[PDB]
Amino acid sequence: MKAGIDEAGKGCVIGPLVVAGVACSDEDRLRKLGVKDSKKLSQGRREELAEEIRKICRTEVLKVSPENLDERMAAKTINEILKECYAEIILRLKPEIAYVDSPDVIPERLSRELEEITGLRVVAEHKADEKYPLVAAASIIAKVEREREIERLKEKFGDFGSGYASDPRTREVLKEWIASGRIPSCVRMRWKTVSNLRQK
Repeated sequence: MKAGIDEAGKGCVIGPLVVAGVACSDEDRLRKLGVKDSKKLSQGRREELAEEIRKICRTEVLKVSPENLDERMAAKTINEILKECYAEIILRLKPEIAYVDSPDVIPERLSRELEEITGLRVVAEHKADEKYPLVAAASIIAKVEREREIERLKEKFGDFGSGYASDPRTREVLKEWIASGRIPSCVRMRWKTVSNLRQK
């Protein structure tokens, strides 16, 4: 079959990196679920859509915790760590051709390095979920998995916002946490935002 791979949370300061792959025997059946315009859906509707996808397609999810992200980022960039996860998922699914989202606008390099690593056919593109149903589906699975984790974390540490440096709420909560000198484990320490916040 063919497969789509994508991720959720690459740019967050809080929470895990989630990478998912989706492989379907009936791509038309996948399209009927409306994966193409899944972006307008709510967290609840998207979660239901994720379940429908798992019912008709093989799915593989990989999660990297903040702790592990911090460990690996000493020797690698986040994008390379992503490529690592991508190849792992592609190797689980062993598809005929794998379509993957490219962090960089220019995809050629990632495609090469991935084909080199996997020894499989790989087509990468920036914002691939907006061009390939399989990728749109993989994107949905990753987001839902990420959100489930985020919600789990909020029950424990309170509402820290979305987890991205954008959210005013996230930055505010992030500042007090650092100030207290007792930062929750879900915060990515090797993240620029955090570094800068601590430096001052």
